[PDB]
Amino acid sequence: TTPERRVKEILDEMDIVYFTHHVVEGWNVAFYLGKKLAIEVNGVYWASKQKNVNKDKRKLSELHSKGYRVLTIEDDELNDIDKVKQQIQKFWVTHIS
Amino acid sequence: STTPERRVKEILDEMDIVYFTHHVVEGWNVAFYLGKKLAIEVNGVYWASKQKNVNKDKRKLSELHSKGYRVLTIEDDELNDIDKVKQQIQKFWVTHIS
Repeated sequence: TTPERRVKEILDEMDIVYFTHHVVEGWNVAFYLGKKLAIEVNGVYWASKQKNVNKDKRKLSELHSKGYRVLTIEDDELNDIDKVKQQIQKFWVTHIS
Repeated sequence: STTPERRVKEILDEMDIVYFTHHVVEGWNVAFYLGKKLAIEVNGVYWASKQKNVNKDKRKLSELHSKGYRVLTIEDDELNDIDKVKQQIQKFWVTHIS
């Protein structure tokens, strides 16, 4: 139904464990996979989305500066799950291994 | 800047309400399960990845109800007026949990 729900289902299929809506360095991420690996879900727009480019930008720069690798999945990309699974795959394999 | 589910979570945290996230009750997946057969769902008119299938929503609610479950559905757009969603959740909680 929701982007997060869809990402969760992919993670379960790949048998990947995670903390949901987990706080890291004062920031919120959709899924935390450990070893400073996080997945975020975003999109150009949704009804209750309050735009803030500077905040979103700062968030990534701080996390990255602290050793975090963040994979941001766009809600549109979900209509092509085969590509999303690929992004999650590469992300997990190249960073956890 | 935050997903609808994230925004609902923050509300629950503020009200000091505990939950299972993306929980499955009677074969149906809910965004937040609060126990005592209480759940909160997050939906909306339509978004980027949403596939319209009301025949699964009309079924979900009707079946859960007969099993004793009570589901509060929050539309993504409702979050723009956060106070309205807080009072819904507050009343929902007090109603079935008193």
